[PDB]
This record gives sequence, C-alpha cells and structure tokens, in this order.
Amino acid sequence: DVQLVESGGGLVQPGGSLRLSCAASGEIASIIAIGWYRQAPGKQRESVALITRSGMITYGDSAQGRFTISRDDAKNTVYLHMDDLVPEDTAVYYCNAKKVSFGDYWGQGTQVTVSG
Amino acid sequence: GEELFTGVVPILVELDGDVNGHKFSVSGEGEGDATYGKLTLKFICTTGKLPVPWPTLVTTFVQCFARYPDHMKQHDFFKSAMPEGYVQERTIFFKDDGNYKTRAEVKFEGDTLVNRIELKGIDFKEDGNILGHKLEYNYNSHNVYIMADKQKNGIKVNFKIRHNIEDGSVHLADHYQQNTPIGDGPVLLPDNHYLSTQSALSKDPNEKRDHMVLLEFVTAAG
Ligand SMILES: [Cl-]
Ligand SMILES: [Cl-]
Ligand code: NA
Ligand code: NA
Repeated sequence: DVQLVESGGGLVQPGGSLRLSCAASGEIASIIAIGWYRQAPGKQRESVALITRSGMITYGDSAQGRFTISRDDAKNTVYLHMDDLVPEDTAVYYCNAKKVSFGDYWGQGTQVTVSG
Repeated sequence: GEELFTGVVPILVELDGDVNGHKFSVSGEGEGDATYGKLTLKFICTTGKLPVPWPTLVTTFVQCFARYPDHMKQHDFFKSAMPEGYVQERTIFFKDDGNYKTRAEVKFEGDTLVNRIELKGIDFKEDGNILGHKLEYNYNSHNVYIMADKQKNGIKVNFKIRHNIEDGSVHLADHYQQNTPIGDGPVLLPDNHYLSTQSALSKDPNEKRDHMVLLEFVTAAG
C-alpha cells in the first residue's frame, strides 16, 4: 500500500499561478511514476504531467508548456507548478502514483478554481 | 533448466489488448534458438487491424532465448525458472503520450514455450504519434539492464526504447519491468548485467492479414 496526500488547491485569478504538491508514504520503492490527472466539468479524466523513476517527464495535452512538474526524491514529494491559468483550467486535480503491476494509487482530489 | 534450451524451441504467443478502449487480439508463433541468441516470430492481428503501430509492441512480444556465454551462465534467471516459467510485468511510458501495462506468463507447456499476455493501454492522444501511426516500421538496438530482486525472488529491469518517427525525430518509451518465478523451486538471481538486443521487422509478402514478422538477436554481457 502507498498513501498520497495532496495540498495546495484553491482559488486563483486568470493569469495567476498555483502550486499543487503531493506527498507519498509507505512502499515507496515500488513507485515508478508519480504525477497528476485532472477532470474538468463534464469531461473525462485526462493525464496532465508525470515523472518516472528514471526522471523522464511526460505531459498530457492540457500542459501546453504552462505546467511544470518536479520531484523532491528526498522528501518523496512531487510538485505541480501551474501558471498563466485560464478559466478552462477549472477542475479537480488528482495526484496519481504508478507501479509496475496493474492498479494505480490515487489521491483524494483537490479543487482548483480559476475566476475573477 | 538451461537443458531445455539446447536446441530449437517452438514458440506460441497469445495477446489480448485494450488501448484507449479498442480491444484486439494477436496470435504469434515461431521458434527460438538460445545457442545463437536467435528469435524468429510472426504475429497476426486476429480481430482485424491493430489499433497501434506494431513497433510499440515489439518488447511485449521471451528473454529466455538470450545467448548467455559460459562465464555468465549462472546469471541466467530466465532459463533457471523453466519449465514452470515466470510472470513478466511491465509498465511502458510513451513520452508525452500514453502508457501500456502488461502481464505475461512465459512457461513451457510440453515442448512449446508459450507467452500469454494481457495488455492495457490508456492516456493515448488521438492525434499523437502512436494512435496516429506515425512510427517508422523499424527498430534500433538497445541494452537492457538486469538487476536481481532477491526480495521477490526475481529481477527488475529498466530501459528506454527509441522509436524512430516518420519525421526524423525519436519518441522515447520508458520501460519498467519485473519478472518473478511461477514455480516454487530455486532460481538463479544474477549479478547486474545487460542483454544486448537487436530487432528487425519485416512483412510476409503472402500474408493478407495485418501482421509483423520479428527477428531478434539477443546476447548477455557485463
Ligand atoms: Cl505499424
Ligand atoms: Cl488526452
Ligand atoms: Na493527454
Ligand atoms: Na500502477
């Protein structure tokens, strides 16, 4: 079992920036990738950004060079830096951790709302 | 264990897949010769057209046929686990695109070496290089890094594949792999080493169905 704790959601204005973090605990050695998915209103969950144990970074289509993902391997925390935000980024952001075998680990979800 | 690999060995491969919801089946057959490090297989998509480029499935489609030189033979986990076999599991991250997850059972059934595979792909982009079939029909050589995992009585493997794209660029596929024995008996847990792998893809001019001919040459060193 691994456990994911999310923080850093909330209200932000268009053009501004937000940070999400996610800390993982437990069977850390089994994690090969960690990152984030998002689900906007009325839309299916889409992958946003992952970073693999080898350090490779992979972005979904919503990144568009505005989102950056980094990883503190010491404090086993991953970070999502989101800037140049628009109203259409309003959605629930879920931390996600992957292992080699079937079945992922998910966080509880954190609301991000972009509006004036 | 390695006694089973002294000559040519016929192979069967069976795969059931679902990538972004497109279900499909593939069946393959051929033969392997671990003395040469040689693998020769032909795969047919039995449900019609393969929803992904064939090169993306090469790594999924039998490392017990690697040639291990004599001074490395106590590091051949793959043969030592036979005939009861091993579970091979992977996650494969295609950079800036989807990922595959595979679970495969590789074991002897009679004199036939069988690889039975379930594959699940998600997060692929409708207009990306994989669902758009923008991958060239070729492969490149790669080194595969093999480490023991005494705790699960097996091995862990990490490597990155470079797929040539039809525009000159390259698309990386980051592989995470672990193999664990099916049998209750004892296996060879190796020191760190690598398999040098070469693959060539061709077509059967007399095959009307969607398919791939695969030749692999594999050799251990390090
Ligand atoms: Cl193809
Ligand atoms: Cl997507
Ligand atoms: Na995406
Ligand atoms: Na996983």
